[PDB]
Amino acid sequence: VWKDADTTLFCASDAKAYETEVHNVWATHACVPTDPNPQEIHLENVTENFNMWKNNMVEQMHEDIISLWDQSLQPCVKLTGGSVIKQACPKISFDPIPIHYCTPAGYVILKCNDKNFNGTGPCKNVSSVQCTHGIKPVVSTQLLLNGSLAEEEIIIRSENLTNNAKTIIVHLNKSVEINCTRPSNDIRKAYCEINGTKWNKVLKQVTEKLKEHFNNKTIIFQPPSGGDLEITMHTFNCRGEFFYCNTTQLFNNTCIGCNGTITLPCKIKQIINMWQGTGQAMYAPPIDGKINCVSNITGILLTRDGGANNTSNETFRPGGGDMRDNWRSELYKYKVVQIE
Ligand SMILES: CN1CCN(C(=O)N2CCC[C@H](C(=O)Nc3ccc(Cl)c(F)c3)C2)CC1
Ligand SMILES: *[C@@H]1O[C@H](CO)[C@@H](O)[C@H](O)[C@H]1NC(C)=O
Ligand SMILES: *[C@@H]1O[C@H](CO)[C@@H](O)[C@H](O)[C@H]1NC(C)=O
Ligand SMILES: *[C@@H]1O[C@H](CO)[C@@H](O)[C@H](O)[C@H]1NC(C)=O
Ligand SMILES: *[C@@H]1O[C@H](CO)[C@@H](O)[C@H](O)[C@H]1NC(C)=O
Ligand SMILES: *[C@@H]1O[C@H](CO)[C@@H](O)[C@H](O)[C@H]1NC(C)=O
Ligand SMILES: *[C@@H]1O[C@H](CO)[C@@H](O)[C@H](O)[C@H]1NC(C)=O
Ligand SMILES: *[C@@H]1O[C@H](CO)[C@@H](O)[C@H](O)[C@H]1NC(C)=O
Ligand SMILES: *[C@@H]1O[C@H](CO)[C@@H](O)[C@H](O)[C@H]1NC(C)=O
Ligand SMILES: *[C@@H]1O[C@H](CO)[C@@H](O)[C@H](O)[C@H]1NC(C)=O
Ligand SMILES: *[C@@H]1O[C@H](CO)[C@@H](O)[C@H](O)[C@H]1NC(C)=O
Ligand SMILES: *[C@@H]1O[C@H](CO)[C@@H](O)[C@H](O)[C@H]1NC(C)=O
Ligand SMILES: *[C@@H]1O[C@H](CO)[C@@H](O)[C@H](O)[C@H]1NC(C)=O
Ligand SMILES: [Cl-]
Ligand SMILES: [Cl-]
Ligand SMILES: [Cl-]
Repeated sequence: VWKDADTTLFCASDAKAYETEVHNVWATHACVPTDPNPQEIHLENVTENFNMWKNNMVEQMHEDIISLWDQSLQPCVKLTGGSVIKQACPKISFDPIPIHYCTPAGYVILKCNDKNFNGTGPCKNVSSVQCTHGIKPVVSTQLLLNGSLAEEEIIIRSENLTNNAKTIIVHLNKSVEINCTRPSNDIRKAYCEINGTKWNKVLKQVTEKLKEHFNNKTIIFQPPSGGDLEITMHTFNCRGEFFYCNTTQLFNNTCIGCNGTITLPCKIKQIINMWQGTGQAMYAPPIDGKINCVSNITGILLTRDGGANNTSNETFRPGGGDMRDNWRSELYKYKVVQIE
């Protein structure tokens, strides 16, 4: 017996001692070691309701990642609303590791094992756990990288598909590799390579799944309509450097003579509109040498256009900005309950 409840969670890592990587340091002092014997209990003939868009676990992970970045990626200057906070900005080692989220004594986490679960409503194959799985806290926009995959069909996640202000999260069932490099000695010029055949097959599957959700209206893809740069381009952190990569060849190279390698131009930016809170951070120029990260695109952040009620189309643009949807894309299958 149990009921929905919220409590202070704790985290669990496989952080290594002596390793200077920032996630390792943070998790070494802020998390416990992984449960070496983690036990799950299937609950026979139990249906439990979940809401991924209203889940306090999301906000707690968010607060954790804010604190991590606050202690690790210190910008040279931070213009944080009139304030000019100055400090050192040594180049650090940066590579996210999996974090587990665990309930204290008296509470438990319920986890949905429905292979079709969209994050909202009833779940029929429920199990009980003490900790989530290892979730890498990957900050990104437009594309979710290095996450899990849907176990069968592509899942569409939204708090309300008919409300165009509510973000759509696409959960892919087959990752697509994005391979990004800034070559060794424009020091801020970089680029990302993606397989065109794989990308366009995945995007065609995505449009047809979307067609299932919008009475077979024609699904159109377009790039963002205004933003700060962090939203209009695919923005991520690779080895401590902030990459901004133009993706109109992803959402506007129709191919729905193009089955080859897509190259997206990129810039490493020093001034950044932060995601942790409104304000500006200025870091230092990129490190010397080859800067490379090979990531899996495992989900997409989308926003549907409004005012197409009286049209036969629905146009979607890549989105992002609020990283709680990033954590939501992995925490969707979890919810905390107080055990009575
Ligand atoms: C709610 N809360 C308020 C303040 N916020 C904001 O004002 N934003 C507007 C400008 C862009 C912001 C962003 O996403 N920055 C970013 C920076 C680095 C990386 Cl690697 C990245 F992937 C993304 C979103 C955040 C949301
Ligand atoms: C429900 O999910 C659990 C967890 O993996 C597993 O036993 C199986 O996939 C499902 N059980 C049944 C009886 O289908
Ligand atoms: C990328 O995807 C492949 C296949 O889906 C998977 O085996 C691999 O673990 C993924 N890479 C990372 C870094 O998660
Ligand atoms: C992914 O899901 C789609 C459904 O939209 C399905 O047609 C496709 O076969 C799936 N791909 C894989 C690799 O399972
Ligand atoms: C998710 O599934 C529930 C129950 O099947 C349904 O009510 C809800 O509309 C679905 N959400 C989406 C976005 O498809
Ligand atoms: C979803 O959005 C539509 C459009 O604004 C609204 O009519 C509907 O009430 C919303 N659903 C819920 C559950 O609030
Ligand atoms: C990624 O891109 C670089 C530069 O084109 C290339 O050397 C490398 O082989 C590519 N693939 C991987 C897996 O790094
Ligand atoms: C992209 O994936 C397809 C299979 O979907 C494969 O035939 C092709 O070789 C891949 N691209 C490259 C550059 O190898
Ligand atoms: C969508 O189109 C398919 C064609 O494969 C058709 O069978 C189905 O009835 C249509 N459904 C809606 C909701 O438009
Ligand atoms: C991305 O590149 C295209 C040219 O291919 C350009 O029209 C567009 O303005 C670029 N995006 C941004 C945000 O500048
Ligand atoms: C892509 O959309 C942009 C608007 O951001 C526009 O500049 C361009 O014409 C479109 N691409 C193609 C290939 O038409
Ligand atoms: C994604 O995971 C790979 C494998 O560990 C890593 O090399 C890459 O840097 C990661 N990408 C990001 C953006 O963290
Ligand atoms: C568009 O239609 C949906 C329901 O089909 C409704 O909830 C929404 O308010 C409408 N928007 C406008 C601007 O008429
Ligand atoms: Cl423990
Ligand atoms: Cl404890
Ligand atoms: Cl933007």
